[PDB]
Amino acid sequence: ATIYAPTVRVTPNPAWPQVSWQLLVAKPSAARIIDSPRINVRPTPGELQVYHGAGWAQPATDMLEDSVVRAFEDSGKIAAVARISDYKLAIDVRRFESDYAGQSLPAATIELNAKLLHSSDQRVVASRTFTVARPSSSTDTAAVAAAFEQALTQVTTELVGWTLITGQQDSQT
Repeated sequence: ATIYAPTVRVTPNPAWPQVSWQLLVAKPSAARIIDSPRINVRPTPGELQVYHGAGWAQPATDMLEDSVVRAFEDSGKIAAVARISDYKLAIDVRRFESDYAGQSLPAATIELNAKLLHSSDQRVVASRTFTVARPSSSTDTAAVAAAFEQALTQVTTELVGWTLITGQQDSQT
């Protein structure tokens, strides 16, 4: 089995507020099929398979849990991020798959929902669905994994920025 391990470095955005509240990143939740080290593929729309002889170094929720927390760490925008505090970031992962979408070449696809909660009231600050699809350049699993690095990097960038901004607009009230 070839083992893929994407490298996700998230570039800090100059327009993200520098904050001083504290962030707990929860374990992402997901169906067992996503939360495996196996790599999902949807060769036709109603159907899931796994690439044979390919897998992920970590389960997909953990790659996602590490990207998110590492990107908060590396941002310079927030001094306090932790795993298992003022806010809690909870992610539910809906799709983590190589999606052919009736095309010749598939798209690495991540769809997920984040809630930001205010730890005190167990108060939903906001919620948002993020979908990212990045076309792969061939059908070999190596091309697919490369696309997944791109999708991971892009969704994590959208998460971090939305967490900081949403958190900060809530904190100011």
